[PDB]
Amino acid sequence: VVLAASICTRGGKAVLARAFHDIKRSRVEALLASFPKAANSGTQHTTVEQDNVRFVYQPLDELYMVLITNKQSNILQDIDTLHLFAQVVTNTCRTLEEREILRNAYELISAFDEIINLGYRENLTINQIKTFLEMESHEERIQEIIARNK
Amino acid sequence: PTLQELKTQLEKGNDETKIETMKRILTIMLNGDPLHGLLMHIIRFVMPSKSKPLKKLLYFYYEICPKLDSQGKLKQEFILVCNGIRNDLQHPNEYIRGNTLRFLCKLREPELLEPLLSSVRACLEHRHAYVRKNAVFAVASIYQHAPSLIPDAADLIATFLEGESDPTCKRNGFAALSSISHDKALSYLGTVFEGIPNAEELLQLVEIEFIRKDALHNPQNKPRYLRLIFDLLEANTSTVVYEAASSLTALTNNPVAVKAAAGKFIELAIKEADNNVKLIVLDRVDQLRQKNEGILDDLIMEILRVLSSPDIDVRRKALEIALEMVSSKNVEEVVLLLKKELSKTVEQEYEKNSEYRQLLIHSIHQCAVKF
Repeated sequence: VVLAASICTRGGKAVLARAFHDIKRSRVEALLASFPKAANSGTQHTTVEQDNVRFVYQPLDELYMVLITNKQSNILQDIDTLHLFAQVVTNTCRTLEEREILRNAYELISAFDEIINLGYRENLTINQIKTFLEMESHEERIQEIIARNK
Repeated sequence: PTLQELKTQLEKGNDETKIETMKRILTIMLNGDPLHGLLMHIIRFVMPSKSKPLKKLLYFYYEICPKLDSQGKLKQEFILVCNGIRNDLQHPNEYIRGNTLRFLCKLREPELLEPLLSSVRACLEHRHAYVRKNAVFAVASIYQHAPSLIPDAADLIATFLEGESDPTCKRNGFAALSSISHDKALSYLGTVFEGIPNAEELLQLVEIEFIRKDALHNPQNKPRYLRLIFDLLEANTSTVVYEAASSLTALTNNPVAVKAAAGKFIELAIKEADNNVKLIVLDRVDQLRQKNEGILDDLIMEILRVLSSPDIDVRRKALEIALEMVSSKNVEEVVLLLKKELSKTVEQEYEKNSEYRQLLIHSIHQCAVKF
């Protein structure tokens, strides 16, 4: 499962961090701090194991998009999640500069929460995610009209 | 200090401006300083707002603000917060309910959860799958962190599960049930066991997850699990096939099973476009090979099929694994393939293939030395 997601610097500093499951954010920030030494080696280009976790990650311009997972997590699925997260970030921020990500931070976290709840993922398209975030509800619109009715 | 300025922003703001204030408040807090005198301002000028975007910032603040005073007792303001949450748990907007339910999965203070329980329980029977999928996780979460609040949670979820039609709610339901009640998840699994091969991917994944758990607690079900797992080697998604092959080796040292899982891994290395995935499953093949010397030698020509990936790292890994399986029985068949690859690097993409071509010449030279 995906314990947490982070966009972070190549030096191990979180630009944003979102814990989904069984992990405090402070613990996330500590894992990321030790992350760059595992990643900068040509060990693998996508995954490194450190502590009792695995980092699934890709470059995001000069940043890193990073999922933290337990070591038994389905890695094929987690690479697909990572791509989906990366696609969200690019579609949401005008640029992939740190400052611009920071501008869209809380929007980015709300989107991440549409994808992962408690570590598990939904097979959502970017369109469904955009739709969820819009929060347009027929019931809500219909209830206020039933309201003004009475 | 800066608190005052914030406080003034909440007092005089509108929805649009308060959204920017709440964003500053959040950033300030996460980065270090908790703004203590703010709670009551947020309750007064943010919570009664109707702006959905602002409401999400509110719950983000609820996640991080301190709940307890100096004497380890819940702050009084959160009585007012609970009326707010209980209203959001009853909102016409399905999304608000879903977002509020996600939040409750993070709440730990029983004194906050207790006045919300009836509303949460009601959400299990909402018409909208967006609400149901979040409520069943909420219920399992309350029970994990505060069992006395809902001692019948395992029964609730079981019931939720028996009538559920939404695949995402079915997946969440089974995950939630098994996280709090092995036995009742087991019974549920038994009723659906014959249809697992045509279950949806997500549910298939957690069903496999659970089967590994029960194979250890109840080893008498392990053969029926093994047969089912073999069948899942032919699943339609690559995630499930990967999950079935990882589990099958985890349950038995049997060479038939090992070779079978190996072959599925090799099929993935061939089928999947992502070269990092190719490298990952190749290392699964490699490790099986180390722990079972001999068992996979029949798959050597399938390994070599991976060489039709244009990536030099994929090509290098495939050749290493293959060379560690070259025996007298197959060396000539292997060298003929290598040469045929070598010939193709002269005709196709001569420049890009320079590194690969040298690697082929080297591997062919290896085969000569080994014999």
